[PDB]
Amino acid sequence: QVQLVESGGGLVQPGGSLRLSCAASGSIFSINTMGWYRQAPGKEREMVAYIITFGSTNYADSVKGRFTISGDNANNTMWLQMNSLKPEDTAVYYCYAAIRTYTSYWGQGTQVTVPP
Amino acid sequence: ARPCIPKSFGYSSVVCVCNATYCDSFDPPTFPALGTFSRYESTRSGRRMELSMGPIQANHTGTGLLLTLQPEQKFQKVKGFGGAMTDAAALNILALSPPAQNLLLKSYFSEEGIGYNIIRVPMASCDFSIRTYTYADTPDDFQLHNFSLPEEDTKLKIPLIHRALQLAQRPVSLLASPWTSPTWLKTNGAVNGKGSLKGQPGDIYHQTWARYFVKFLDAYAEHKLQFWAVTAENEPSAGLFTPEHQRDFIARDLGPTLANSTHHNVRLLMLDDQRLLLPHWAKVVLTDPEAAKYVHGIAVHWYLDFLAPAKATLGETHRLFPNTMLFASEACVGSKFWEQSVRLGSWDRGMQYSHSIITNLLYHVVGWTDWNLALNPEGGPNWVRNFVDSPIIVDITKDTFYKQPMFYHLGHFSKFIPEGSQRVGLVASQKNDLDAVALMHPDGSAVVVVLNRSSKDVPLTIKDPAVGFLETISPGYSIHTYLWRRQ
Amino acid sequence: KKIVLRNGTEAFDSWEKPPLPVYTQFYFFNVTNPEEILRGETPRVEEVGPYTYRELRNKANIQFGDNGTTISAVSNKAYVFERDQSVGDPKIDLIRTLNIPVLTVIEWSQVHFLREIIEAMLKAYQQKLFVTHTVDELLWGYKDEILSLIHVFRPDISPYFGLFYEKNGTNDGDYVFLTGEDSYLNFTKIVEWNGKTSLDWWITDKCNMINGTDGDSFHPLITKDEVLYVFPSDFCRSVYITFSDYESVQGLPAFRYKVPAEILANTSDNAGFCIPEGNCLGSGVLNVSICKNGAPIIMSFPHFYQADERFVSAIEGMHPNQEDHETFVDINPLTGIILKAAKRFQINIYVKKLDDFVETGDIRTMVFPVMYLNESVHIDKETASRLKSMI
Amino acid sequence: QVQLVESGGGLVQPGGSLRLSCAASGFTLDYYAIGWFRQAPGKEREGVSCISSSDGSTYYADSAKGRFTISRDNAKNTVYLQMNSLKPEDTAVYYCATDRGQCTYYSSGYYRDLRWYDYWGQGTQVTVPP
Ligand SMILES: *[C@@H]1O[C@H](CO)[C@@H](O[C@@H]2O[C@H](CO)[C@@H](O[C@@H]3O[C@H](CO[C@H]4O[C@H](CO)[C@@H](O)[C@H](O)[C@@H]4O)[C@@H](O)[C@H](O[C@H]4O[C@H](CO)[C@@H](O)[C@H](O)[C@@H]4O)[C@@H]3O)[C@H](O)[C@H]2NC(C)=O)[C@H](O)[C@H]1NC(C)=O
Ligand SMILES: *[C@@H]1O[C@H](CO)[C@@H](O[C@@H]2O[C@H](CO)[C@@H](O[C@@H]3O[C@H](CO)[C@@H](O)[C@H](O)[C@@H]3O)[C@H](O)[C@H]2NC(C)=O)[C@H](O)[C@H]1NC(C)=O
Ligand SMILES: *[C@@H]1O[C@H](CO)[C@@H](O[C@@H]2O[C@H](CO)[C@@H](O)[C@H](O)[C@H]2NC(C)=O)[C@H](O)[C@H]1NC(C)=O
Ligand SMILES: *[C@@H]1O[C@H](CO)[C@@H](O[C@@H]2O[C@H](CO)[C@@H](O)[C@H](O)[C@H]2NC(C)=O)[C@H](O)[C@H]1NC(C)=O
Ligand SMILES: *[C@@H]1O[C@H](CO)[C@@H](O[C@@H]2O[C@H](CO)[C@@H](O)[C@H](O)[C@H]2NC(C)=O)[C@H](O)[C@H]1NC(C)=O
Ligand SMILES: *[C@@H]1O[C@H](CO)[C@@H](O[C@@H]2O[C@H](CO)[C@@H](O)[C@H](O)[C@H]2NC(C)=O)[C@H](O)[C@H]1NC(C)=O
Ligand SMILES: *[C@@H]1O[C@H](CO)[C@@H](O)[C@H](O)[C@H]1NC(C)=O
Ligand SMILES: *[C@@H]1O[C@H](CO)[C@@H](O)[C@H](O)[C@H]1NC(C)=O
Ligand SMILES: *[C@@H]1O[C@H](CO)[C@@H](O)[C@H](O)[C@H]1NC(C)=O
Ligand SMILES: *[C@@H]1O[C@H](CO)[C@@H](O)[C@H](O)[C@H]1NC(C)=O
Ligand SMILES: *[C@@H]1O[C@H](CO)[C@@H](O)[C@H](O)[C@H]1NC(C)=O
Ligand SMILES: *[C@@H]1O[C@H](CO)[C@@H](O)[C@H](O)[C@H]1NC(C)=O
Ligand SMILES: *[C@@H]1O[C@H](CO)[C@@H](O)[C@H](O)[C@H]1NC(C)=O
Repeated sequence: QVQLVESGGGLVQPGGSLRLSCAASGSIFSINTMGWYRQAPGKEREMVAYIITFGSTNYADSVKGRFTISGDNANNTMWLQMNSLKPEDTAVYYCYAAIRTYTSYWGQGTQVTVPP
Repeated sequence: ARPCIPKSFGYSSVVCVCNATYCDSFDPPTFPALGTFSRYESTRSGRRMELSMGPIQANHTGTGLLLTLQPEQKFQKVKGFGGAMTDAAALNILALSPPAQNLLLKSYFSEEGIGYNIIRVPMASCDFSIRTYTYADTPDDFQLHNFSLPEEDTKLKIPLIHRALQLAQRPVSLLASPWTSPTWLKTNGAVNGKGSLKGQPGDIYHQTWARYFVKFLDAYAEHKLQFWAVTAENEPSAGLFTPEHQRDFIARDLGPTLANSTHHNVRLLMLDDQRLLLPHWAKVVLTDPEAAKYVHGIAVHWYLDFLAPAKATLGETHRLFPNTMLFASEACVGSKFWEQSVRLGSWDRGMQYSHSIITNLLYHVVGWTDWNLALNPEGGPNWVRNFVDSPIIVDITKDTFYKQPMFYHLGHFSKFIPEGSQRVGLVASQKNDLDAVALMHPDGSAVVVVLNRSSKDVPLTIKDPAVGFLETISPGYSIHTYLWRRQ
Repeated sequence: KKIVLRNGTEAFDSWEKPPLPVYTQFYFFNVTNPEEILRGETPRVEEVGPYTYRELRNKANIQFGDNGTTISAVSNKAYVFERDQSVGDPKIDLIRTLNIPVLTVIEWSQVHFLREIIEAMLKAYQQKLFVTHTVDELLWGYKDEILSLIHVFRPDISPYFGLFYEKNGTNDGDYVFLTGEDSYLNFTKIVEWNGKTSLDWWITDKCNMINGTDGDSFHPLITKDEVLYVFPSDFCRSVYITFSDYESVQGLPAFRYKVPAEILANTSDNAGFCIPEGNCLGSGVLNVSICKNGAPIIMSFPHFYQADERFVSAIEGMHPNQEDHETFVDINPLTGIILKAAKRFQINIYVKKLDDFVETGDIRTMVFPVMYLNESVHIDKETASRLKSMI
Repeated sequence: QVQLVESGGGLVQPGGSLRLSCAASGFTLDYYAIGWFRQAPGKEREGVSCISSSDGSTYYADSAKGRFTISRDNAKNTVYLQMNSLKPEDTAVYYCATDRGQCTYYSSGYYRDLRWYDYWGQGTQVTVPP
């Protein structure tokens, strides 16, 4: 079929400077790209990192050298390891995946605060 | 799809190795649903045609380079891209096992590889050949009673041309061009090779020389093959010759003869030479009413150098004489020969092919063509000891063939652009370093190509009135292609 | 009387499938100084150890006829390797020698065969005389480049070359044998080959005639003094052997037969072997180009044994001997069963100075050697003890 | 689905100029190359004319170099032919087709290829006494 994926998009929202686990829920057929986005007050959403199912992972210039991204295709689960108190900046985090022709599935996100 | 196998010979980039029972493959282009866009990337570190997707935002408040797209200008239309075939390529392809022969043909024409459109067929005895011959050689026979074809023409070229059309899904066109004349026709043997038929038009010499073309076409069209166009002469000036003789030849005997023949749908180009003399060369021929009823276009050469200005000659001709198409006959390699003949896996030679195809398309020129297809490791078999470089190299003892970085630089332009798509128009906001061109498909979808030649990353954003904004970033030493679909 | 080729008999049981094994060995030579040979210099060579193989054979396509006075069949042989015996692994050893296909394609142009194509190709692609390859590729097969280019125009030319090509699991040809019911003397005698009574390569009528038996079986009764004719397939002629001395081995007596010294000599009746006229090359060498289809090949005994001194005095590195270079066959007088045997041969090539072609350089005329081989059979205790009861 | 309406076929008094009309809908005519075709029973398939939308062209069959005249109208999205002289034998069905290239029957690699043509329509036939 042209599209064979339900909405799904359940986003686990761990708190603090810990590992965030984004997982896919439902029935899917094929997957091409999934990543994370960050949005801050009086600003627009931004790309931090992403992984192609069979390829390489890119990074952002300001963020590179501070974090890391891990993924597992057996359970379709991505763990974004956040270093303990290393990120001074705080904002709203979203999980994005262009599962499936292919269509975007924006999902509800979480928030956190890392102030002085 | 199947991935590629790299190998390094000691240069900046790497090459891919293909042997019997293995090769690399692609997939047909894909258009995602509304709201998303797709991107194909290539670079120097080792990525080859990597595919990714993303969303289109709604409003953007950031400041930086913004490329505004205006779909209300129409400009020109595109014809196609192709290559040329000689004796050396036909000899170097056929000396391989049959599966290796099939893989090479499937790499160039079928949808699993890039798409090609045009082929060029020299009349007889090009430079890349073992010997020298002509179709007629019996002295003192004004009527061409004896006209024959050699063992090479009927066993090394026709079979391959026949096999090429079976693995294609797009129309294929053909071309022709002459080189020289038989010895007895030449009134004076001034020098070796090119000479001069002394006399004036209208004598028996020129009438006899003007019956070569009809005979060649009617002899070649017995194997279910038909052509599309023809050219007067290659390299008209013997370096050591008047824009005044051509006008009278074309006017008196060549033109009238072709129309009377059963072939009347074959066009006629005008010049096959450099561009430095372009503005003057036309003003002698086109102003003549007698010789202006036959020409149907102009062909020009490119020598892989940009020192000569392009606005004084190429950009000025279109003002005086509109409705006359332009065509790039051959991207003639300079062949300075001072450097090494062949270097395997060099990135620098890749940039010059792309910068020319992006410069040419900006000045109303449509079409492009190469020289060769395959060559041996040292350099092609040549009669005067001159050597050049080609996209794919073939080694016989180990039964293996190799690709090069220029392959993908040509495939970026060739694969995604069909025949019959216009140029709409793009406007920048600040002076930049990048190069870009915008075209719209016949259906209404869009395509954008971006090229960079520095060592610094740049951020960029493209705004479309219909759908919204899209943002990205471009690293150094890389080339990108963006596709998206309009409602 | 008991010795007959009738079915359901002991003789048919053996002839049908042999009960003993055979082995083969190969030795090669290595060039020491290639550059000096192009100018004035004498060549220098070295030798490399053995490479043992084991073979198996069976007769097939059997059929009876002529009221039990005739039979016909064919034989297929397979070869296998043996690591512990050999000196080294064949796949990772290198040997440097001459270039044979270039010389072959040069000879055809002289006899007016495809004169233009051969001459044109040799200029566009340049070639060299001394090459390096491996033992496996040289012995069994590999792919050339000039033959690949000539294959395009003439589709009857194979693009592969090898000393022993397509010789694994392959038969030679048909044969016809006489049962011997009519008379005892005519036992296992070759009579008809490929519907031909005699060969046609030689000029004299008496020279081209098949003689003797194959060489694996002999007539039941042997005598002190006699001449035994044989027909070998590697050569293109027929030979004979004479009686040398008695011998005793494993408690059994036997007679030893040795090759003569007048087989190859510059004497009368040796002219038919010189082509295309009486003029011959020398004594101790044979021209077999015809049997090899255009390739210049010369055959002789190992280390130029039993020949003139001029051959020995050209190439250095060559020292002959008698004990290691000879041929002997042991025969049992009562029944005619072979107990011990050894064959030896050599392959040589001829070089000269050509004018039009530049690759030759300035090299004096001589004869070059390439390789030599060995064949052998020995008896075991079980067969001897079982035979002693009936012998 | 695109409607290829053929009209104007019929018999007229001798001494007149016949005119055919092909009408199309459901698509933009400026990006389609339409070409008339002609066939007769028990005969090899033949062509009469072809016009390219991208750039003006007037490809013609050898039988009549100029007798015929092609025209188009973007306002009504309709193409027309113009008949000058009646050949004794002009009895055959005339079809209005489409193309994915610019006049492939007259400017391609193989002699008289007819694979690309699709979205064919009904045919109209007129008879002239020979
Ligand atoms: C076909 O195959 C057979 C075996 O199946 C080979 O026969 C052997 O050949 C090798 C040479 O390749 C012989 O090796 C030599 O043996 C000599 C033995 O001599 C002594 O023994 C006898 C009694 O057996 C005494 O009468 C005598 O006094 C000696 O005591 C050695 O002396 C030789 O040494 C010399 O040569 C070698 C190289 O060959 C050098 O490295 C030495 O430095 C020295 O110069 C040598 O070892 C062997 O003996 C033969 N028979 C056996 C028992 O295997 C055939 O040669 C082979 N034919 C071919 C090559 O086509
Ligand atoms: C017959 O003579 C030839 C020529 O001498 C011998 O071949 C040579 O063998 C040596 C090794 O024994 C080669 O040198 C090696 O090169 C590799 C590659 O760099 C290196 O890794 C090794 O350490 C060694 O130096 C030599 O190159 C080779 N000759 C040629 C043509 O290059 C041959 O082995 C002799 N026959 C036998 C059976 O030994
Ligand atoms: C042609 O290229 C293919 C590339 O895959 C070769 O296939 C590999 O061969 C090696 C050696 O046998 C194996 O170790 C690999 O596993 C094979 N392929 C893979 C999956 O990597 C093939 O052998 C090459 N051709 C020849 C004749 O060697
Ligand atoms: C000659 O051919 C025979 C038959 O193919 C080869 O013997 C067999 O080789 C294969 C492959 O190694 C083995 O699987 C078989 O077991 C062998 N035969 C038997 C009956 O065991 C032989 O190796 C070939 N010889 C050479 C060197 O080419
Ligand atoms: C095959 O055998 C015949 C018969 O023995 C050989 O013919 C004899 O040749 C010798 C030597 O010239 C003569 O002395 C004899 O007189 C010949 N035989 C007869 C009966 O006259 C013949 O040469 C042998 N062929 C080969 C190639 O060995
Ligand atoms: C070795 O045998 C070959 C057999 O072909 C001889 O080749 C002949 O050579 C002469 C010399 O030009 C030619 O005229 C003949 O036509 C060749 N034979 C054939 C059948 O073509 C060769 O000469 C012999 N060599 C020696 C030294 O005797
Ligand atoms: C523009 O962006 C704002 C957030 O900055 C958002 O609330 C709004 O919906 C967007 N679109 C329009 C039409 O204003
Ligand atoms: C054409 O070629 C043939 C080849 O045999 C020759 O006989 C003939 O004379 C040639 N034509 C003329 C006009 O000489
Ligand atoms: C055209 O060709 C025909 C062929 O018979 C000839 O009669 C006629 O004169 C030619 N017309 C020209 C050359 O103007
Ligand atoms: C020997 O005789 C038996 C008798 O039936 C027969 O089957 C067999 O084929 C014979 N031997 C051969 C080799 O044919
Ligand atoms: C062998 O048998 C055949 C068939 O009966 C016969 O023609 C032939 O003469 C016999 N041969 C003898 C008896 O020697
Ligand atoms: C044996 O063969 C010889 C030679 O052909 C012949 O003369 C003789 O009569 C044969 N003996 C037989 C078949 O009894
Ligand atoms: C053979 O001997 C004769 C007579 O002595 C001589 O003329 C001839 O040259 C010799 N042949 C060889 C090969 O030496």
